[PDB]
Amino acid sequence: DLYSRYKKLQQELEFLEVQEEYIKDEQKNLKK
Amino acid sequence: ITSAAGIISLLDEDEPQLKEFALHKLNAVVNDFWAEISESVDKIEVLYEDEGFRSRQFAALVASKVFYHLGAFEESLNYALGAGDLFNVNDNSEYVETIIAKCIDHYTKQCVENADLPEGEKKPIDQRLEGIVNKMFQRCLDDHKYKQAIGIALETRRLDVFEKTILESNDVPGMLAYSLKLCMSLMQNKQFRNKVLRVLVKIYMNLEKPDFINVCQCLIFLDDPQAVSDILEKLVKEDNLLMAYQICFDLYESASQQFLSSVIQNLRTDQTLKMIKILSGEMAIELHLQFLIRNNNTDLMILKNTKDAVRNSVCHTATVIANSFMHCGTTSDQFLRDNLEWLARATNWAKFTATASLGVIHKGHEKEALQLMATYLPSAYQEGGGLYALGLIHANHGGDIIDYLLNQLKNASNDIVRHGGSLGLGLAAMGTARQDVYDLLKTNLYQDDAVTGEAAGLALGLVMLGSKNAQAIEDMVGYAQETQHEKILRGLAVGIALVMYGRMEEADALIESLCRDKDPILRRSGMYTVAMAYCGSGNNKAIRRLLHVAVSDVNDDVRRAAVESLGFILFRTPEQCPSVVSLLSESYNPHVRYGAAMALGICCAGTGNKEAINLLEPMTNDPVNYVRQGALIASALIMIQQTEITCPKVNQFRQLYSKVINDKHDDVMAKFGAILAQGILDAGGHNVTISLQSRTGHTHMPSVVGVLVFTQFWFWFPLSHFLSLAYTPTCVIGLNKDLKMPKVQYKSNCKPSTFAYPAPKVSTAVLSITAKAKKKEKEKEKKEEKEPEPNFQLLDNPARVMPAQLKVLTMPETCRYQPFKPLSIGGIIILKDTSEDIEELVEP
Amino acid sequence: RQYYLSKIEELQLIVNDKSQNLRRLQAQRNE
Repeated sequence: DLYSRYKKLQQELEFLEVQEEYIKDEQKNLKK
Repeated sequence: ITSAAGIISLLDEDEPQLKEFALHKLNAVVNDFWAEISESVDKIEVLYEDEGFRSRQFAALVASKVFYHLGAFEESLNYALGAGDLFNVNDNSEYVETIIAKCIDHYTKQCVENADLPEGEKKPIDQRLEGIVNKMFQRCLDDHKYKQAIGIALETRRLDVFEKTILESNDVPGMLAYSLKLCMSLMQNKQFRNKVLRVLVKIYMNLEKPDFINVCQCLIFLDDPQAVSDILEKLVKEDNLLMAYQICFDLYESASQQFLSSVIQNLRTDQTLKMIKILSGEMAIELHLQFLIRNNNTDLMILKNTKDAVRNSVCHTATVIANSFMHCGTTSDQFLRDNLEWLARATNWAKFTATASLGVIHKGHEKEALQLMATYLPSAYQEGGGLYALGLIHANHGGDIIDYLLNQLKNASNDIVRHGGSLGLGLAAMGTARQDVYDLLKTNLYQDDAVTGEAAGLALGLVMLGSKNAQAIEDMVGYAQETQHEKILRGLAVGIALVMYGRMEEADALIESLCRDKDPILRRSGMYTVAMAYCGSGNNKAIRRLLHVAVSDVNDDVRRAAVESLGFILFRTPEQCPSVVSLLSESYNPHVRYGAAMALGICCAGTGNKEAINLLEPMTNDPVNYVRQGALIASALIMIQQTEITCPKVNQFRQLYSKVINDKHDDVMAKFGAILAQGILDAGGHNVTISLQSRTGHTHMPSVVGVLVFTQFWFWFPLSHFLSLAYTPTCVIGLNKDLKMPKVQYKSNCKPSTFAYPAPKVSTAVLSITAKAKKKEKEKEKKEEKEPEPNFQLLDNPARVMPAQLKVLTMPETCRYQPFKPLSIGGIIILKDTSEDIEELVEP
Repeated sequence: RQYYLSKIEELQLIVNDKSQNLRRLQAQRNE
């Protein structure tokens, strides 16, 4: 429960970080 | 009123008793006076630094309180640990709460660091922090539910406290089961996961009535063939039988080929013969073939309509492969036999694809296939297709067919027959890693004959699948860097990718070497390698690498592969996966769009996520062609095995497939997709499902390999048959004894009819006169004048149960026999036989 | 328990802000 919630939130945060990095890189490439 | 802080003056004197009193008063009123108490700081610091003070513990406590109020957590925790007993044991106040939380965070960081480097170099852990964490563990154990304690233990390694909580009062082993699942699907350290599995296998064995199914699942995860072999031999010696049969079936369903061979050898060194047969895959394949053949019921009218909508040989080979898909494992070649002039109208590689489809249609046919192929398919392309189809029949279950195909390929005609033989042999010896097969494939690849090398690369990859062979990788990468014939590079790409399946950390250097490589084909090789190795576990490192390559890389095929590997890397968590491709499916380059569509298709391989379908819906009208093809194929993969009730877009997507196939001005590439989509939808007479995951959570190697090879159909049409491997039957077979399939009729909780197998001059107005005439004719005429729906849908033994409807399955409690393993998961389930008078044997 | 609550709430705030930022960047990239 609580531990599963904590680790799922950690995984979601990491996935959001990777998504943000991807979006930033693609924005730079689209500007080019 | 206590509106001043002159106590520091008492702290400044020389008499130790006065200092102790000042410290006591400060701690008594430190909750409000941090603002000025902090500046003194060093005055109380010297009190702890000096070892001659009587009450250094109280000085440490007051310093920790002051620093916590000031906000400096690191020194506050340091000084709280410095103080003893009264420092934090009170475990009552908010300050205690915050200090303990920070202490647990620091301890977990230290534990992860120590586990990373535990070979004597681990940094020492202060006994004070260890004591505080142990006290927290004891409190969370003896206070309330122990799940939080189980989580903290897993966080901080500390498998000892974890083992204890599981074996403590623990209430029920439902918590041991909760721990089994959490480590199974919510962990990322392979060594730590293996240690947790060791603990959970020991706890399982020590139970009064051991959970053999779960212990064997843990053993298969942990790669311990000797333990499983000993367990099986002891269970047979203990005279259990039924549990042994169910355990063997689950092992075959989830375990790998090398694991099964090791178990077989351990057992070899009556009942043992039956167990050996069951593990080897004979009984399971026969049961699956019986289920597929008996319930095989395909809507042949759809394929007839597709046949009368094809004038382009592309859509011909596509129709052949779609027929193969929708008759997969059904041993029903009605379309092929009925339309013989149409089938022979395709020449060249289309004939190779037709032969491969004919062979695959008899998937799992096993014994009869050897001469059935000869009778059916006795031309170079014809023989090559016959070999490839024969290899497809023995998918992952080669046996003597491996030796026969080796002999055939050795006596090859330096011809595409070599390509077919290499593909078939690679399919047959999937993961066997036999040295002789590898040597023959190496010789064929070194022949350097374009198509021959194209097949040889994939054959080498399959033969050494997940084997991590340094010599094999060396030879394959050297060839890839040393040869022309880009097609051979295309084959070697997936060869290298598959040679690293399941490791996800072991090498981690082939990935870098291939990604940095100049040749685009080798970059695609490296990215397929990351996809296969990191399969399942959504390691954010591999995901970020693939996404960065897709954003940045120059070659477009490499971007396609990078975007497409996301499905293989995230199929275990389908919910998040549609988010990453939310707008990656709207990049200006069509290749990334097709890659995103295929990533959605592979990702939600068997689940009608209903978000992937939404994303694909607008992509199905993309101006580009291959994007439409890929989107339709991915949608077909997602919507396999789905009725209107489950997902309300199935009928719309089928109508769209029909319109695109019948539409004449649509591109052949979009239609090759629509035909493949129909084939995927109707695969196996609506019995086989695409499930990269196994029922027990393991990663299904055949399914992942087949999906990868199929997605690698942008380069070679005949490779589409490899998606046949990914079809896993959706059935619950009533196997009670070794060869008894008793006619136990088990019901469901949704209408069987309601959810399941779907489908089977204007008269001129003339208002001047016509309205009055109509009214007059009306006058002349006047003068002339489910509720009891079978929601308890009954089913037979090989009753096709959709993977979604598995949970709503109803136990045969009213029936005479009841299941041994819980009948909430599919596959073959052993039924505990009740009192005598057992009858109703079905064996068609 | 309360330690889990604090960690989960911090992560939830971070994830909410990050998800909104992701949506904003997604719209910018769409434009």
